[PDB]
Amino acid sequence: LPFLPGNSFNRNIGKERFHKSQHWGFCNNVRMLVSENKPGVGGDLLYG
Amino acid sequence: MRECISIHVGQAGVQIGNACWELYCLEHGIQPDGQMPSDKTIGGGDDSFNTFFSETGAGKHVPRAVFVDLEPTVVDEVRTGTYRQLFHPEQLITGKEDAANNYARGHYTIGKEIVDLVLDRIRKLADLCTGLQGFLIFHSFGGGTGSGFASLLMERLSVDYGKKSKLEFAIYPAPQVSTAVVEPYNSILTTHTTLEHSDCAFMVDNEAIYDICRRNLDIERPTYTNLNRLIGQIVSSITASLRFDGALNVDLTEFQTNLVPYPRIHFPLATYAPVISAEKAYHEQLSVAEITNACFEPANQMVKCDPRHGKYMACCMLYRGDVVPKDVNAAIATIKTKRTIQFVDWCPTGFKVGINYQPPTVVPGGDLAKVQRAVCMLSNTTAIAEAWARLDHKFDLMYAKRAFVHWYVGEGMEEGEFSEAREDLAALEKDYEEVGVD
Amino acid sequence: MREIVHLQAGQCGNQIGAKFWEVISDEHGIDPTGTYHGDSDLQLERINVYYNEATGGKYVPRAVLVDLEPGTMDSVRSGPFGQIFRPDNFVFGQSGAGNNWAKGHYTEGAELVDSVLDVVRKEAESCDCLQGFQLTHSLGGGTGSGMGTLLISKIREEYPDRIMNTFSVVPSPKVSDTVVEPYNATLSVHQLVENTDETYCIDNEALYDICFRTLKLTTPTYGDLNHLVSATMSGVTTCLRFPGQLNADLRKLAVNMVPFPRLHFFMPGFAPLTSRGSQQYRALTVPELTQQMFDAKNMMAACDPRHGRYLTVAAVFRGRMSMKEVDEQMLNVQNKNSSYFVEWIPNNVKTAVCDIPPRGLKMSATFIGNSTAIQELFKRISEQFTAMFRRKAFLHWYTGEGMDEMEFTEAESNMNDLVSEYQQYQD
Amino acid sequence: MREIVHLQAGQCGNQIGAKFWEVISDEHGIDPTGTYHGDSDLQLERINVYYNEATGGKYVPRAVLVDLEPGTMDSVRSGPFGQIFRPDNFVFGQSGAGNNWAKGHYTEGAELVDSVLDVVRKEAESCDCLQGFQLTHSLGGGTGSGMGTLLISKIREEYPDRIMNTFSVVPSPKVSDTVVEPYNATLSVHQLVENTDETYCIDNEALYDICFRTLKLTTPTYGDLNHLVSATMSGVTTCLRFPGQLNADLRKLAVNMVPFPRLHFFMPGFAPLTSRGSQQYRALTVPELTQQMFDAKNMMAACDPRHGRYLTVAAVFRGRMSMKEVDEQMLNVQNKNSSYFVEWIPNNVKTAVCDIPPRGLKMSATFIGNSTAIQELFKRISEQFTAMFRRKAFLHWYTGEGMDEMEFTEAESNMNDLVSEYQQYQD
Amino acid sequence: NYSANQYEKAYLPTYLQNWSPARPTKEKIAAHEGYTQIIANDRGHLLPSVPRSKASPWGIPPAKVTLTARTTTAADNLTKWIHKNPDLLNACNGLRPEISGKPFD
Amino acid sequence: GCWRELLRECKEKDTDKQGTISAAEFLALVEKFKLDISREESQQLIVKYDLKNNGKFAYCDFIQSCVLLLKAKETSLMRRMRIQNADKMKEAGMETPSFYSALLRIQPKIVHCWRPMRRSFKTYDKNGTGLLSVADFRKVLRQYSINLSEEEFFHVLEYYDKSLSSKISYNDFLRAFL
Amino acid sequence: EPPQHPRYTSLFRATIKNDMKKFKTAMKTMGP
Ligand SMILES: Nc1nc2c(ncn2[C@@H]2O[C@H](COP(=O)(O)OP(=O)(O)OP(=O)(O)O)[C@@H](O)[C@H]2O)c(=O)[nH]1
Ligand SMILES: Nc1nc2c(ncn2[C@@H]2O[C@H](COP(=O)(O)OP(=O)(O)OP(=O)(O)O)[C@@H](O)[C@H]2O)c(=O)[nH]1
Ligand SMILES: Nc1nc2c(ncn2[C@@H]2O[C@H](COP(=O)(O)OP(=O)(O)OP(=O)(O)O)[C@@H](O)[C@H]2O)c(=O)[nH]1
Repeated sequence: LPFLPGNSFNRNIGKERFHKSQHWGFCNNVRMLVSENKPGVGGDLLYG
Repeated sequence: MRECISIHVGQAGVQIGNACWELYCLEHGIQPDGQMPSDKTIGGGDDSFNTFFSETGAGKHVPRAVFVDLEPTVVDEVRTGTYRQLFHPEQLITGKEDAANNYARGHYTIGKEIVDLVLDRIRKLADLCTGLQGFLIFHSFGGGTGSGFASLLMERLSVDYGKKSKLEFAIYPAPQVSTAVVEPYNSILTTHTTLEHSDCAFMVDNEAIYDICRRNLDIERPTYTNLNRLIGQIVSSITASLRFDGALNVDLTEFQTNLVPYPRIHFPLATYAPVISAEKAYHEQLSVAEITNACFEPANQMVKCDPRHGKYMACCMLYRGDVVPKDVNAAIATIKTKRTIQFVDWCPTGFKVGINYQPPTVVPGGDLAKVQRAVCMLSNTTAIAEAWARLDHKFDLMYAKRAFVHWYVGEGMEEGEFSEAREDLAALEKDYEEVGVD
Repeated sequence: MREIVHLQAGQCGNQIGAKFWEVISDEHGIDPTGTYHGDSDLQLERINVYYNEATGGKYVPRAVLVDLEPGTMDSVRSGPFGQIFRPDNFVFGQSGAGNNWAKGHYTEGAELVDSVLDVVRKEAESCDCLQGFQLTHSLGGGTGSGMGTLLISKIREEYPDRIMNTFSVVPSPKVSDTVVEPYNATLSVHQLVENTDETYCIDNEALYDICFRTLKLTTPTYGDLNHLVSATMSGVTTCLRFPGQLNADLRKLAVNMVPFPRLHFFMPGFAPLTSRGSQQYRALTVPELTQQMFDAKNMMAACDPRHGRYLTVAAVFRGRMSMKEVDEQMLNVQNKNSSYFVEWIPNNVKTAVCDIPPRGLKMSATFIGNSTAIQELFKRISEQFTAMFRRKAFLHWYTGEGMDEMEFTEAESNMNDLVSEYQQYQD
Repeated sequence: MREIVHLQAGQCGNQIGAKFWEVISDEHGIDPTGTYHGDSDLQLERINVYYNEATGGKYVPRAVLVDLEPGTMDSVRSGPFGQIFRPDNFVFGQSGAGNNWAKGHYTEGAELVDSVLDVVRKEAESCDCLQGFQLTHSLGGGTGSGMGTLLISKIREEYPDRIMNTFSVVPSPKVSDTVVEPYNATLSVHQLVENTDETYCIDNEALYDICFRTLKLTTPTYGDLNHLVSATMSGVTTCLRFPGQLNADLRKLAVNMVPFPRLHFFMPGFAPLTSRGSQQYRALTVPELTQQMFDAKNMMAACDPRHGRYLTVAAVFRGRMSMKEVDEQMLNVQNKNSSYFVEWIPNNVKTAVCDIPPRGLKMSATFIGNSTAIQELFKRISEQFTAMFRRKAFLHWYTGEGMDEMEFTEAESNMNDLVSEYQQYQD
Repeated sequence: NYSANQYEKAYLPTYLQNWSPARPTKEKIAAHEGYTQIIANDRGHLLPSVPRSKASPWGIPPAKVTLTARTTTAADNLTKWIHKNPDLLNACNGLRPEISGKPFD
Repeated sequence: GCWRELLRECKEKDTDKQGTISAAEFLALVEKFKLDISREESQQLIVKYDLKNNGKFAYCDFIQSCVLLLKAKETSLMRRMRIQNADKMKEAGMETPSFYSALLRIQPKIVHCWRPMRRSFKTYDKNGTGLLSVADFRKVLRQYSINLSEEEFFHVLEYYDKSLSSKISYNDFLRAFL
Repeated sequence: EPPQHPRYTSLFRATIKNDMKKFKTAMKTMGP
């Protein structure tokens, strides 16, 4: 199936881990993204 | 970032705080030692705990709460407990002398020389933190040490820090049960002192906590452990928005701005619908519709109030678990059509929905149910003035015969402060009437 | 050549853009990594309307994300196409909104407008010549109203010669969640009518009804709601990027769409929404398209002008059609629907056809409407203020922010105007 | 081209259209799946009179189903040809009726007439030029009487230019099961005579006797009764779909049928009905066809016109017949009973011959009759109304709905006016 | 507390299973001119001048019947036997039944 | 015509400023058009307006006081009521609608499109803070077809100004007609 | 002063103005 409207079928199966991290932050007195290595929702791997 | 600090004043307010922290470590899998397994979550203190615990390079999750008490008995006991290695020794403030249920004894006699030490703690906690949305004040109006000592500290933290929120949680006095006849004295004393500073004060009553215990949980003989388990779940639910995300995320600032209509009165009531026995959950089914009725069923409110005698202003529901927008919006539409639900006409809208994907879990050796769909119901209605109205005639009779005054005038007060609080209260009821007059 | 730079505002727009931008990339066939897979020359040529070039065949989106809450932007960064979005373009603040219009309009906006203006002008100088700008936010959105009303004002003097497209969603009339949500609306729309030239009005209840009416699938995701509006907003942009004998400029459109200056609010219309069996139970023909295009159910914005009458109508057709079926169906819909339109203007039909079909369906279309159905909207909006400003509920905050009751009074007097304007012109 | 859109009304018509349409599908040779099997050409061109085109050679029926009780449709939908019927065309209500006419005419129809009107005008615009509409319903059928009387009152002003065919079954004279059934009848007929242009009259007791007479199969299914009658409307519609020198238009027929406006009620007549052994004991000859065609036992509608006289007669002949045999047989019957006709008009015979025989038999015919045999019908009910409106039994319900006796007083003399009329012209 | 527009089928007791009609609603308003002044101070305290519903709300024999044909004397009593009960005529979910019937001769 | 006809009723009569219109002959206007004023009220009017500017009835105040003049505020948004107090308090040229007959001319223009002229003022970057340059006020007036003469200008300067140039606030101008 | 040319009614006002309005069955059709 293509990505057409109504064809979006979410992965709604058992999802018990839902932890969130803080990919971005502030530090010192400027603002940036905190250390790149970060798991996602429930420990998700990033892109590559 | 997104973090807050908890305070537990009074030996009544300490054991409930321990249970909350005991609850908190389970959902994070905190070992009692203070360290995780070989799994990697430690660092400079940045993960789900970063809002709750301080697990620095030392590797020990440090709870962001300060326990203050005036008697060494119970406070040392937790220092000899199971998680005491987690806790900071002099964060667990102790005292050597009590206030003897006297508001002013804790407010004047001992409180002066201890708050400065406490003021050292908060600033040394203030420097390390970053986001500091607000505070979690756990106390009790009829506090032998909770009442008086909290009043001074909340004053001092208000004047130096007035740019951030402060969340108050106290056991409401039992309407028909009195373990102390002086408890009303300081209770009105506490209320009048806190009216001009406090942001959001939430009350609870143990009698109804026991009432629900044998109603659906079917325990004729529960314990504080169960009682603290329920309230610890309650504060856990409200902190899920902090600790998780959901379909939409909300913050205490949104709560305060939207819950309180007008100044002074900031006294909402909490309710949690999926309170059911394990077996009753076993062969039955849960969905938004029925839990919405149960949380709106008048006997499920934890305070001795009839909503049919009052009228609604604020209503807030926090759906933690597996829910969808379709049924809930359809469901809440039904209540808007309901006739018994008598909101004040000033607000066509008085509902605040929070959706959280995470199903609440069970605690080992616990008594709760298997919650997939959860909702914590925070609401404010006009049916509350009866409790204060119960207090004043309770208060006025003993004041008329000035019972126990010789203690208070004996150790350094006069009737002026006791005089002022009553018209402060008398203002409340007529204001409560005038606001009830739509 | 002429380009468009986008602004992502408010948390809805964070969800809106994420779905909208993945649609564009997947429509044009760029992989999530960014290495375009050359399959269509026309999309290869007309990528410069919206994207610039990075090294190694990377088509950097010319959109700007602004927010205050990291978790939303952390999530979308972890979303399917956060990698194609720029931390350079990730601008946000160190503050919590409180869903407060005034804080994001006077307090928090002051120290962030400087940087965001730098970001856009850097993007503005990066490109050659813009048509204008399009804006995704909500009118009932707590901070999106706060930022946008500030930004639109600043852009007005900055570039008063461009298109200030605004895309906002009308919150649910029956159910508002936020109780100060109305207050935010009149605060915003007061400046919006002053500053905007185009405004899309969208409501979620119709979206639930349409998912009810044609999606058939009971429980959707809000992303699917984003997914359909992203399709609609893409259709109006297909004109610009795609060939075919259709004139694409929004100014081309707006001058044919706007008879008088105060007309900024418009309703959309879309093409086949199909059910499980009707995919093979539909004879795909322009007449039954034209029927479905003009359906009291097919609308999604506010409600049927069945209450009122029709001022201006413009329909864009995307696929392999011909000038005659649109003409005769226009004649059909003319003879069938003639006097419902205002006798003020006859033949106010505006038709364009995009010969390039979408990827997945062939005979498709989009409709944009300006009829006399917005009265009920700000009529609906009217009462609660007169109800809640009757007793200034939840007002001590805004006075604490430094606001006055007076500012509301011109805002409502401004809308009290537009009620008569919509009334007097049509009635 | 001229086409027809069908209407399913009442739970009786729920059987009919299913049986009515399946015969047509089998007649035209469409499989239950819906893929036409090209075997006869003439059915291939002339299917568009009733059907539209669906993708993959599928012929969508142009009929509209409406009811209240969900169990009926599910059985129909689960029928052998429920698949060919459209979920879009499935319009219905969220209520049970209680078999109450006023509820189905004032209470429940309120929120459904809007929807059904949209569906039909969607179908009406889906087609170019209609001859009119035909309706399957009952006069003694509660929900059908409530719904149909509403729509026939409506479908007149929008389309006062089309054929408003009505197909209604008369309940059993001896017993009506439903006791409020006459109350439903008197209300329905009052509007019916005002609104309709054609009305078929059908009774089940005759069908029961016919089973005893020629079917001889003791225990039939009520579907067989539906299958028997479906042949009757099929034959009158074979005129339109099939070639052959016969003029087919029902208006062409009706003008030859209706001498005066209030003549809406007509009786049918069908051709060879053959018993167990007589299939090869019968020499299929137009004489014995004409003999059996004009038999008082072959009469099936209400009762024997032997009691009265004959106003107008029309027989359509389906098969390989010719100008001659229909002529002298018409001459034979004219000479047979010349006095049984009315001296008002001579040569009241109207003949049409369809050269295309049915699939299953070669020699066939269909007769429609208008005689003076309806007096006994409304005379019979007349005493019932006088007896039961004598002291208003079971009336508190209708006053609860809002009814009052003035509507009964107005309706009754309308029928009484027709009694004098039907009497006066012939007697 | 208003009724919505157009799509007026998605919110009815058809889903509520309501057996006492919720509340009368409408879609209409006279164009309200008015500065919408404030007549409260900090509490919804009406300025003593401005009027309100002055303490009107502050905080079995009745049944749905058609008189139909039951002896008038009994029928006359029933009407009184329905009414004169403001404890079931005024407020608190609505408390008001209906009535019908027709007289005698 | 509570504004137009009553204005036109006086414009039929012709005399000089102070001699507005004879009370006896203003009663001749009463017979020319019967007035909603009660008979007892009718008698005071001929003597409650002859007290100023000769025994001649003062339509100068009367006509405008009834409809044109409203020197107060309202509960119900008299088409704007912006809050403003700049030009009215000083008012060296105190209200004199005979001297200020331009008010009789301009109300027709403002009853037409008061809101666009109400809009027009703030469109000149007024900042919503008060007054706006007089010459800018001059050009806004004529540009919206409100042609006002130099002698009429001199008057409104006396009315909406006391000491020096000033910048005549928008609503402070508006509420005169509004 | 140029007098506006008397608008010549080569039908129009009579027909084509009324012909546009006459072949119109609107105010009716999608639904009330
Ligand atoms: N917050 C809280 N209250 C409790 C608990 N158990 C009982 N209570 C009630 O809370 C009240 C305790 O107040 P206080 O006695 O003044 O507590 P205190 O000020 O810390 O000083 P003490 O006299 O030493 O207890 C009692 O009267 C009980 O009714 C509990 O576990 N937590
Ligand atoms: N993202 C998102 N927004 C929603 C959804 N449903 C309703 N909304 C509303 O859409 C509005 C637009 O979001 P934003 O413009 O980002 O809001 P904001 O100004 O940042 O502040 P808030 O409105 O308080 O959230 C929000 O206010 C929500 O109330 C949803 O499912 N997703
Ligand atoms: N479907 C069906 N209908 C039958 C059958 N036998 C008799 N009928 C009659 O057909 C009549 C017409 O059906 P409808 O017009 O749909 O009736 P209704 O409006 O649903 O209400 P009722 O007539 O009370 O059933 C009914 O009143 C039945 O009495 C049968 O075997 N099948």
